[PDB]
Amino acid sequence: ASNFTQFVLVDNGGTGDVTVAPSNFANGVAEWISSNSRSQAYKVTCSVRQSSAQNRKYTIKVEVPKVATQTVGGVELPVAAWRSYLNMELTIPIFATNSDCELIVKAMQGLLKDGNPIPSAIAANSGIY
Amino acid sequence: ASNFTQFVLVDNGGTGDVTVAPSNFANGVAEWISSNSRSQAYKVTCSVRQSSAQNRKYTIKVEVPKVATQTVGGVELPVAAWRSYLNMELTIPIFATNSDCELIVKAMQGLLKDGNPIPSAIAANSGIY
Amino acid sequence: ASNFTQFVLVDNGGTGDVTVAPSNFANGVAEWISSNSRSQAYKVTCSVRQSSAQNRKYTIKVEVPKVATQTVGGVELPVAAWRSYLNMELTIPIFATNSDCELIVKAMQGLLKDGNPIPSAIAANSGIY
Amino acid sequence: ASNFTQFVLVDNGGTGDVTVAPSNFANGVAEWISSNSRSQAYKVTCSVRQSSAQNRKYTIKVEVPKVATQTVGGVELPVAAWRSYLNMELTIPIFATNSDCELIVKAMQGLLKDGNPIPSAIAANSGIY
Amino acid sequence: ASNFTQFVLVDNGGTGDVTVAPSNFANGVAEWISSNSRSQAYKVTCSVRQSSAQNRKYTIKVEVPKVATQTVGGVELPVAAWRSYLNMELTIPIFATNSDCELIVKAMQGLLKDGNPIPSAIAANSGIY
Amino acid sequence: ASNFTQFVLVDNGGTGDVTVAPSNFANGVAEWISSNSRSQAYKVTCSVRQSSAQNRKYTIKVEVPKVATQTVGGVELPVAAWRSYLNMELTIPIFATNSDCELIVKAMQGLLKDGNPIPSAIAANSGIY
RNA sequence: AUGAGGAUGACCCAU
RNA sequence: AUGAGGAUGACCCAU
RNA sequence: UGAGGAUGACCCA
RNA sequence: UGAGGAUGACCCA
Repeated sequence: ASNFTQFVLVDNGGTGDVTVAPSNFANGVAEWISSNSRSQAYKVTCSVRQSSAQNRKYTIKVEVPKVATQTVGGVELPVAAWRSYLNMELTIPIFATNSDCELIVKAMQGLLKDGNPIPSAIAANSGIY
Repeated sequence: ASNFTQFVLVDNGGTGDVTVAPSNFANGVAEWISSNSRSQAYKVTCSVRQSSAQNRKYTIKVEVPKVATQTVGGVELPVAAWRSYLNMELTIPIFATNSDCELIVKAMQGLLKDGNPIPSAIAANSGIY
Repeated sequence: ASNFTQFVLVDNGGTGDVTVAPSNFANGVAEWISSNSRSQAYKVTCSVRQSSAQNRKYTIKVEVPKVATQTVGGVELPVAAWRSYLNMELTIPIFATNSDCELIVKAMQGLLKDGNPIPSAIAANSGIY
Repeated sequence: ASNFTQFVLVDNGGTGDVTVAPSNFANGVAEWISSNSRSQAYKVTCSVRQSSAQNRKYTIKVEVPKVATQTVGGVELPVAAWRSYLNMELTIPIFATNSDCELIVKAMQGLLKDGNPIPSAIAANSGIY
Repeated sequence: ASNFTQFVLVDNGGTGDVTVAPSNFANGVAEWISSNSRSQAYKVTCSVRQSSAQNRKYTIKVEVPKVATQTVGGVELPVAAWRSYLNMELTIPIFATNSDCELIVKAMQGLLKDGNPIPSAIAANSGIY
Repeated sequence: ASNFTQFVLVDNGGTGDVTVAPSNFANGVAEWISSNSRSQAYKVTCSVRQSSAQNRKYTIKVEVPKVATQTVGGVELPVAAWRSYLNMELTIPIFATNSDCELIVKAMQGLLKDGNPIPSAIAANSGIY
């Protein structure tokens, strides 16, 4: 089941959706980027490895561009001022079955669901209170 | 207001749903745990820090346990066979507006949506190909 | 949600009630103080820590002041003639479920219920006999 | 007259109530134990001493056991899987009158009354937040 | 009386008012920010501590954005050129009663009232003369 | 003009109003005191300095006294039981226009307005919760 | 320069 | 600060 | 650990 | 004294 296909990263109900597509596969690290310059693109990378004898580990990185007052195709410096970096590390014991793993995916989905604490804090430039 | 509220971490259609509640805010680290013995509980922690002069960093951690009943010293104890750990760090520039942050939240949601590449690989115990 | 709120420490019918309110939550130590002169105020502090691999430990402290006025050089100040110090430590293994914890709390409330041995000895400047 | 009597430590309606009864009063230390196996019993001890010239100090201790059966070599014994330990010290100046003492007792009962911050945190395996 | 609620920081008679709302409570330090990027937001933080045996101390910090020629949602450097920092430290002796403290609040209100020397000097980019 | 004028520091409706007047400008520090013995007077000081190449810093200090009559050496002297100290530093960039500065003054006024969070906490001898 | 550093208060301390 | 560094998990390691 | 003291988030064996 | 540990009337600084 080849899963290295393009998908919708940011969904705005069909209109203004951000699609990210396969762009690199060097070293088993899969990469997806949006149709932009690499300085203003949405980037996603993913890889898996046996971190130790007892665990496997997925490393997922996401890069999101600052859009407000952005100049499409322009040179915007400093780079650090225009990009956000998401860095995810998922450690799963080798005993985890397919079912166990489905549960783990759901926990991640639940964590970021709309209206829940964490995503609400992030979207409002806040912390917890 | 107050975003420090309980929420559903694992959704199984209102039955066997893993719901998590606020349990501690000591040292600026917001904590949530499920109704279980501290040894078998799901745990979620969050904290925001001004990592740099121009950055803010969210550090989020989730612990998914595999519940079991061990028999140490010929006695039964509620324990965890093993634990899966999710570790994410999100660095956001201070110049990001609320709408810029909403864009990051949506990207994270789209990333883990059912059927998309990454959650599919994780749930099937495989890599991206 | 939040339990770091104001509450009635001493209940005297509805009036003369001593209420203690949040004042500080620095370094994992929550603190409650009663209104007016800090010098004549009631104080309550609380904290929890993983005392060891299997134990979590609560450290609770209460201070009951003896309100008085100090005159010196014809200058009077609101002070506490003296203070009574309550100091308790509660150790709970990580295997304790919410039910086990509820039982522990009932034990503490029973220990101090009116008419029982200990609260009666204390209330009468006495010991056991 | 005597306050070294039996009393209800844990109140569960009228049945399932945990009663603790006198067992020993050696060396100024009063001790109460619940019926049946000493190994699975609840324990409460109390003592008072002149800690200094101006202070008298009460030292109270409670033990809540986790009842369980231990099997070894096919030989089972009634034991406590683990124990929760309550430990409190109350210091009271010799100037405190019976009224002052009654106030101190109300403070302790208020601190642990249902719904209040501390008994709620404990009952839920939580801290303050 | 939960006082950690939103309030109007800059009042322009209903039209164009700047409201600041709860955004963080890490370490007992309360934080309020306006609905902006954190680089252009109005920020307010407050905390209290026992500075010494004789005093308590409120530390209040306010950050005000430079608005003239501002680009909403834009990246404006250097940060020091676009922000003003207010740093307040209020030391109150433990003997101060609620009344004493009300007087202290009034002194602060009087200090900054319209038409008075200090606020007039500040609003006109002047000193005293 | 000349903004160095007397003003009402504490307003109690034209009766018992603490009014403060110009008393010294030595060393670039504007001083105001109330009509009292220098030992029992309210004191307000202000000074502006070009703290940096691109900053100006206002340093404001207010002293609220608790008046009393001490009897040193068997003689009566007008003195202060204790003093409360307000210490504020305001750093404003040189690029701030007059309208930018008016915005800072309004923020400080809104901050201390009756009924708002901070002045409420201070007047009640509590923290923010 | 920075400190939710301290003060008796136009001073002191740490970096 | 950086690591498709590790973990028993608000900790540890390398640079 | 302490039926160790305390001017109580400190101190002693 | 200790928001020091405990197999809780013991033990550590």
